[PDB]
Amino acid sequence: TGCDDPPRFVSMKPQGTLKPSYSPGEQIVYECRLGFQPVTPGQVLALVCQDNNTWSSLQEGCKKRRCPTLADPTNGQVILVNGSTAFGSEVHYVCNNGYYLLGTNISYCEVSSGTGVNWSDNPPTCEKI
Amino acid sequence: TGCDDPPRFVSMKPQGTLKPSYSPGEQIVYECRLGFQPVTPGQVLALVCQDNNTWSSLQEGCKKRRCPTLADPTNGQVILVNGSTAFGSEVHYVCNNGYYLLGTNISYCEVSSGTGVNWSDNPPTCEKI
Ligand SMILES: *[C@@H]1O[C@H](CO)[C@@H](O[C@@H]2O[C@H](CO)[C@@H](O[C@@H]3O[C@H](CO)[C@@H](O)[C@H](O)[C@@H]3O)[C@H](O)[C@H]2NC(C)=O)[C@H](O)[C@H]1NC(C)=O
Ligand SMILES: *[C@@H]1O[C@H](CO)[C@@H](O[C@@H]2O[C@H](CO)[C@@H](O)[C@H](O)[C@H]2NC(C)=O)[C@H](O)[C@H]1NC(C)=O
Ligand SMILES: *[C@@H]1O[C@H](CO)[C@@H](O[C@@H]2O[C@H](CO)[C@@H](O)[C@H](O)[C@H]2NC(C)=O)[C@H](O)[C@H]1NC(C)=O
Ligand SMILES: *[C@@H]1O[C@H](CO)[C@@H](O)[C@H](O)[C@H]1NC(C)=O
Ligand SMILES: [Cl-]
Ligand SMILES: [Cl-]
Repeated sequence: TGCDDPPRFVSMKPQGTLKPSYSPGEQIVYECRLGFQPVTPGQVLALVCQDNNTWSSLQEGCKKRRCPTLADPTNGQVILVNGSTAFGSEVHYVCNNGYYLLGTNISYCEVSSGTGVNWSDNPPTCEKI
Repeated sequence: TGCDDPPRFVSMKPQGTLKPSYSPGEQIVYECRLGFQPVTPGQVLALVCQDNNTWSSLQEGCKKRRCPTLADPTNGQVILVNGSTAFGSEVHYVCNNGYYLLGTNISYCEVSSGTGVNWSDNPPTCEKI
């Protein structure tokens, strides 16, 4: 009879398109989601439909990427409102009294190319008034 | 003779309605599309039919707005399937085993007001079974 629905993972997704049923011996190859990277590069991540008609056990193979850390602009400050620079986080820029924020005040950690995250915007500056 | 077809832009559209033909000296003012915002606010964006009957050079002036970042619901997870919270992306909500999803499982980053994007739905929760 075989294996039906593959489990959903935190950090991975099926590499290709899933079919309705799987028979013993067939495998689904997984790959990191957007914004995640391999825990151990080169490691092949796969589920196998087994003879006892179960899905085999697959350890989570990927981890959330991080954007580069960010310095305070001169005469102002960057706030890691989400507690980190992990993918899917944002940062808030503010300026000190007497200064005016020139540029973007919120920046987002996003996928830049297939491999890599980056901040959506450059840092602003704090200009004197 | 004059200038005929103004180029269509990635991030901008003409502010008003276009006429069949333009003469040298006339200008078409551009504005951000729905779901975009100025790259450098204040900067006036316009094409001008020049005297050499060409359209002037206009850099792309706007950039895709972003929706606010999203936290994983307790006992579950939000998946930025498109790699960002940019206008016109979606996120998927999933719950851990033992938990069911109470609410909407897909949220879309949409235009909310003239200036503004927001998610189409509030986050669901994950409740025990
Ligand atoms: C954001 O990511 C979502 C999820 O991956 C994208 O939507 C998905 O788009 C794929 C195509 O890339 C759709 O696949 C299609 O499946 C149908 C049958 O399901 C098939 O007839 C087609 O030939 C095609 O293979 C998929 O259904 C769709 N999934 C969902 C949940 O909407 C979306 O395109 C991405 N958005 C942006 C802005 O990049
Ligand atoms: C289905 O068969 C597989 C064997 O291919 C079982 O996996 C093994 O299970 C034992 C006991 O749980 C472990 O000590 C081994 O390390 C497992 N091997 C592998 C490769 O995973 C699996 O438990 C079986 N499942 C059911 C429901 O019968
Ligand atoms: C990162 O932190 C921001 C700021 O606290 C979170 O965005 C706020 O979320 C609250 C609800 O928790 C909303 O009421 C606000 O509208 C959001 N603020 C802004 C400026 O949009 C965001 O959810 C957090 N992101 C992650 C990934 O945890
Ligand atoms: C047209 O004239 C402008 C100067 O107003 C010049 O910058 C542009 O390169 C010219 N282009 C052509 C095709 O003649
Ligand atoms: Cl810091
Ligand atoms: Cl996240």
